[PDB]
Amino acid sequence: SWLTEEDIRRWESGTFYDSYRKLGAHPDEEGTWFCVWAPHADAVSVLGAFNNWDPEAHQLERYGAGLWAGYVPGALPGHAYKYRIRHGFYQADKTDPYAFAMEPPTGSPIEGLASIITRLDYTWHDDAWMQRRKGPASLYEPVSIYEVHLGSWRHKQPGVSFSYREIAEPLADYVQDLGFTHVELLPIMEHPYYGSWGYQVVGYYAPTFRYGTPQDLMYLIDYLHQRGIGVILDWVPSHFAADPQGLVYFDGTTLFEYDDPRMRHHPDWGTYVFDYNKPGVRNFLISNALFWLDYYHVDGLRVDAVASM
Amino acid sequence: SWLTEEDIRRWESGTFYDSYRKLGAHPDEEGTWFCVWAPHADAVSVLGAFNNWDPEAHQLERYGAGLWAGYVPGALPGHAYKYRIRHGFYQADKTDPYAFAMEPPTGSPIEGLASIITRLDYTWHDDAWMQRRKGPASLYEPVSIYEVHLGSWRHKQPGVSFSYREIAEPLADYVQDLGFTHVELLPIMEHPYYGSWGYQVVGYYAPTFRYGTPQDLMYLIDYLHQRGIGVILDWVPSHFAADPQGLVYFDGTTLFEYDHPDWGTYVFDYNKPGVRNFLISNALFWLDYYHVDGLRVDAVASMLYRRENLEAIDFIKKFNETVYLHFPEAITIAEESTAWPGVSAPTYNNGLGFLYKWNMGWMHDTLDYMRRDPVHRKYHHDTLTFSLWYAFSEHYILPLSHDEVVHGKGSLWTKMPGDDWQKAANLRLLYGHMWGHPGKKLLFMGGEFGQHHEWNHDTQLEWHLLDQPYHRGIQAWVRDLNHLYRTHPALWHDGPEGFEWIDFNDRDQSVICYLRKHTDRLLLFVLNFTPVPREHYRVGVPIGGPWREVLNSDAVAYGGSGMGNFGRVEAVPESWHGRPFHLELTLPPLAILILEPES
Amino acid sequence: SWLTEEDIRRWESGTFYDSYRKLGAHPDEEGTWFCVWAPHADAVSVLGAFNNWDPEAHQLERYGAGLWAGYVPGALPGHAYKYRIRHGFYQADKTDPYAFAMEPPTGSPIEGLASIITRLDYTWHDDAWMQRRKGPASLYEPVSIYEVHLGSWRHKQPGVSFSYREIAEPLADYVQDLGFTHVELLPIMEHPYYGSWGYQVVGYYAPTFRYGTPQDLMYLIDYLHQRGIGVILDWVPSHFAADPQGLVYFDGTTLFEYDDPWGTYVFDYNKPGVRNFLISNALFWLDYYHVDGLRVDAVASMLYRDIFGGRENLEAIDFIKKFNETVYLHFPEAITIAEESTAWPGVSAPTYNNGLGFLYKWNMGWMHDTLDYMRRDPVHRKYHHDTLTFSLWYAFSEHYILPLSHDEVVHGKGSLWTKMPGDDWQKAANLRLLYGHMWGHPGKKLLFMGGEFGQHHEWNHDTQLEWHLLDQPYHRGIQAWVRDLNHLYRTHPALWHDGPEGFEWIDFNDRDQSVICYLRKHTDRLLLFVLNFTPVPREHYRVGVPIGGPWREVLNSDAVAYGGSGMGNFGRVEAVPESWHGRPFHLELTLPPLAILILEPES
Repeated sequence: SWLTEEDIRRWESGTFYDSYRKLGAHPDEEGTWFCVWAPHADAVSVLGAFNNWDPEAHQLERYGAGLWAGYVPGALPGHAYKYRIRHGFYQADKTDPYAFAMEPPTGSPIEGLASIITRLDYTWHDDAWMQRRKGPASLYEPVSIYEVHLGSWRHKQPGVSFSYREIAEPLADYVQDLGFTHVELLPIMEHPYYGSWGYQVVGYYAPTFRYGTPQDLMYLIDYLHQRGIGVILDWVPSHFAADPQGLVYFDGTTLFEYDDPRMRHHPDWGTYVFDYNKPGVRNFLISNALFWLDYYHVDGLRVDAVASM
Repeated sequence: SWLTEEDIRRWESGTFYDSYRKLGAHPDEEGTWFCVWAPHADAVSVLGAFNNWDPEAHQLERYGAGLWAGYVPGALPGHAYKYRIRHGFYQADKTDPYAFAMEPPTGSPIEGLASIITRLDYTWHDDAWMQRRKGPASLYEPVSIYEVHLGSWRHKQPGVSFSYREIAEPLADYVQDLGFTHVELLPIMEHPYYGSWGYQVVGYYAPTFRYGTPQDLMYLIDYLHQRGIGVILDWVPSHFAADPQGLVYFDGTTLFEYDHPDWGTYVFDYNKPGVRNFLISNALFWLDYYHVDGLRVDAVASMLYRRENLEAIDFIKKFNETVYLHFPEAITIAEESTAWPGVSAPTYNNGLGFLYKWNMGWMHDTLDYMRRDPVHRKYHHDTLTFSLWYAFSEHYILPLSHDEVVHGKGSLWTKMPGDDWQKAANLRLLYGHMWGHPGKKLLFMGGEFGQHHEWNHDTQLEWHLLDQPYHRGIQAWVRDLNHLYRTHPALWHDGPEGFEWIDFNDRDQSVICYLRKHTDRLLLFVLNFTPVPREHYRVGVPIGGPWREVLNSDAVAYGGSGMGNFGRVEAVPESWHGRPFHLELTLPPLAILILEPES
Repeated sequence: SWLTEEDIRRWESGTFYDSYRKLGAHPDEEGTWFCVWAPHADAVSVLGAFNNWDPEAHQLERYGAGLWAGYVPGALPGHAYKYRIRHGFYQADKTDPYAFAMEPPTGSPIEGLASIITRLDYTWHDDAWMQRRKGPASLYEPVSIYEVHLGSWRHKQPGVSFSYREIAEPLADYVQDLGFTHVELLPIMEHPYYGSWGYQVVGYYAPTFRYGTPQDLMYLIDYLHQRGIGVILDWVPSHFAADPQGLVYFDGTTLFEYDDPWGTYVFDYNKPGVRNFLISNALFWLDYYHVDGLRVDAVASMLYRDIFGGRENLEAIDFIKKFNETVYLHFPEAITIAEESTAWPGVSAPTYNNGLGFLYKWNMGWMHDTLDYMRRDPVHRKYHHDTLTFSLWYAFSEHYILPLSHDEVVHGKGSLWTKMPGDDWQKAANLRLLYGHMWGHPGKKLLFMGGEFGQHHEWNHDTQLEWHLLDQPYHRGIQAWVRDLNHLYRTHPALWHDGPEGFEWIDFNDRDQSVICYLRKHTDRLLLFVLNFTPVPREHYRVGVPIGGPWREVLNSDAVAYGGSGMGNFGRVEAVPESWHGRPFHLELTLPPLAILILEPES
């Protein structure tokens, strides 16, 4: 089927560090595969325009390790979707944690972000950079980082930020003029509150809609590499965003958060800390680090508030 | 000699349509000339600071045709002035009917409104727009009117409106992004009671003080023109305000009054040539001194009757005849709530001579149909379909005015049935059908977000709703509809030839399919008036080949479910709806699909 | 039709100032529209790779008076194209006069230049600069212009110029550090001969290929604008290059040339079509390239020609007047500059006062006088004192830009440094003084590349400037002096107003010691200029002043930071309430050798 016996084995182990290969929404020209992890759910279904948002059209099937999978014919890229999970008496609509792009259907400044079927295909031209790129050896090389918030840096018009593409040439030109080696971008992962600056993350696998599509961001990184600039991403494994449809109480129970009531209390965040005991949480988080370095050719990851961890 | 002898001869004729050149107060650097019409006066005097408000200081001299005139040295612009007319035993102070500006001395319009001597000198920069205005030629061009009350539109702070100038850039900014073609302004002529919305008029020749000076208004129109937007002014020749110092009993007797049940004794006596000068000159005054592109006459039926009033009918006919003579590219629009024929027809064919008529019949049928639940719309299908029997009787403008969103009638949003999604869906569907239906488009402010509340003039529109999804989607839908309108000429021709039925007998499923045509171009409109998606719904079409989906109301960008054909629709050569080829489509819930052949 | 009946009506009227919108090659998704002006042509055809160079494949159809128009499917952006015009028995291949980009097929320009189908789409980020630019208001603002030849300025590799893009960041960094307000570019329009410097123009609507694509130049101007620098383009309406291929005898007969018998390369301003193309090109550069200014050279050659017996070419004078009127109507904040070497009155005057309508005129009289004065040796400067003082008499007849340009640093006239007399220290001192008086003298400022460090060598277009000279101290000091001059210029408004208002003489009668004192004043603010034009230091030299009290030394040419002896007045001088030079107070100062002193009352 969608999940091989090796795939369920690694997920139970906590070793599935490429899990995006199978989790989230994976488009096929005829239809899209859906795979979501919700072990304490009695029912899970995919909802979208592709089935008149009817919950009983496509109920994913329970496989092993609490993993759910299902195929939907007619689900196509750019279609919006949502998971409908039933926990006994109660049901709730939830977003995809492995969403590869999220978008407000509304267009509104304050809006729900909806997971959208996405194709991540992109042909890279940053050959020279990655073959000569140096990580740990940079200890003996000059590293000068220009830290950036993409929306705040420059405005194309009052109150309007630059696209991933539109910023590419201006930002690369500016950084070269001042001679910085890398740019550090404040978290670009999808976040509900623009005022959070990205530290409240809902879509860890999805670049934020505000600056464009995924390919726009891949292009931005590609362009910066050809210009000889490195891209360091801010990554937030310490805590996830509090949004009701998000990672909070995913299967109707604690999943990403600590099962224990007491060791949930936390001074920095609380309730919204990742339970690193769980192999599934370890899968989700460690795969995400590799996901960005792989699919987005990122040069570095910077973790904040490690003391909180 | 202040007045030409031709002027007095023209005044007696009722042919003085430039009468504002001589009547009222006209400033000179040394002093102001005063001219007022008061035939049954024994004397008329000007009172002001320039003579300690003394009635014997400056007594005008009576000229021909009850025209009084006099010169006052030291009477200056911005000064308040007043006429004292003596009718035998009694004398009274009156305002200038031809006043070009008024302001409240107390500070409150309801206490005192005072005529102020004004200079109308203004240098225009709207040269380019007026060399290209259309109007009579606009019958075959898109006319999309944004109806506006300036005080109610936007506020700088609670209870404080924008100046004429301050509004210019925001309204011009908003109207352009929307794609609207004109702004129709609820009456700007000076009025005492703000709650009147301006329909009780005291100063026909004066723009209201509330928003600034007269030039401030000319700048606003000048500005909008440069931005390519037209200005329609609501005009009230039917009745004047009941203000004792106003037009009522001006010379001590009936003068502007008849020597209507709606406004008895406030009706203009269209028999008198003096009344006819005052009214028609004022119409031209706005087209001349303020470059206004169009004038809208309300409650025309109140003039036509009392059974028909021929005084008024000849007046309306001469009004329209005069306007197009002096301004060949102006536009006059009429609202007439009876089935009076030939409102939009030329006087030479026994018409009233208007260019446009509000299709109030359509509005009633349309609103009544959509007030109904989709479950029940089955039983009222004819109310929807039959609008097209009466849709070409006149040159019409489809109308959704302020009169429909007041007095407990409910906002357009409030009128639509069901939960919020269906309410938003219904309004997006309603507008789609209105944009497809033959006739120009008029939407009153706030309808573009589908605002919850009835129009409350004492406040500013609920712009905060533009943050929420459902209302922002409707604003996007209206903008996009307006884009389709201007881009495609199939909608420009509201003639019988322009419209062809595709199917009208699906009563059970409450669907309508129709075609809107000009020559090569076709636009196909398919409407699902029930919250049920329809699949394998075939619709006959004239042409075979690839068809595109130009617009879908149910797009998620508008707040829709998102069921769609999304373009790439290929015609199948199987006869449907008595047509050679058919389209097999998905009908979204409470939505409109607009499709054209691919090119 | 490609051409509206209004489009033909305005071309015949000479009112088609948008003609670039319709003439030339205009790309469409499946094909390019072609439009040519050829009134005396019997046939016109478009030839290209898109038709195997077939003359009968796409013959143009006349759409109006002298205009030919036609569409070619399959001609796409980046294709090279050609016009084949038939004059009876003879036909010839021609370039597009309205070509938006040209490229040499041989690889060398001088052997051949060909038209390229081009799309001019560009996304700009200079909105903020656009609203900011003063334009006419600039007369009351500081205008410092750095004159540049893009190919000659810096080379990435020996003999290889910088691209439009490659130059952007170095030039922008360079221009800000020295404080110039605009860059004036020698004609970038496509030209066959590099040695012409661009002044023999074949492609008026095409930026030269030598530095890249059209969008590359658009990027450069955009880049400079974001950095707050304006771009003035050199424009050549006086004459056109001699190319058998381009412009000359377009129809096989005279077209841009005069029908009546740089002679024969002069534009016929009588023809409505000629003014159309010329004034549209002016608007074209301001429209599509956001150019801030246009500078017209050799204006006198236009004004004159050598019953009527009139040397003034009245055609051209109306073209110039209608040129200037049109620019400011469509671009109220543009800047137009003219160099006219005759004493034609009111070059800088508005048309409605019978002026030529330029905003600025080059003060070439000043440049000549000043330079002639400063080549003379200080021993002899006594005897030529009037040449220095007399410049002010004519300093106010026009809104003027003091100008030092390539024209004066070529053809055996010698570098500015080379021009100055004496040994190396004195040469640096003399050049520091020249710039000092030039910035103090009323009028806007223009300086050509290499003058800012005092380059030894004459400007060579085949070479890059001697930037290695920036290692020598005197050259670095001259660059710093100019930097400091522009900073004072930008900050002290007493220098912004070049009218008779802003200038007052303090003393002009010291002929033996060759010293001049003058004042620059806007409203309350005043700046004092004392100039020692002799290498002999002056001690206890008194200079009358209007205000008493402490006076500050704002700039000293002789400061060591500039490479000078370091003689000076140590910051504060106290004014003595004793009369001098008809003034209530006076400052008793020390005048350093060959140095300019700028002094301010203390605030």
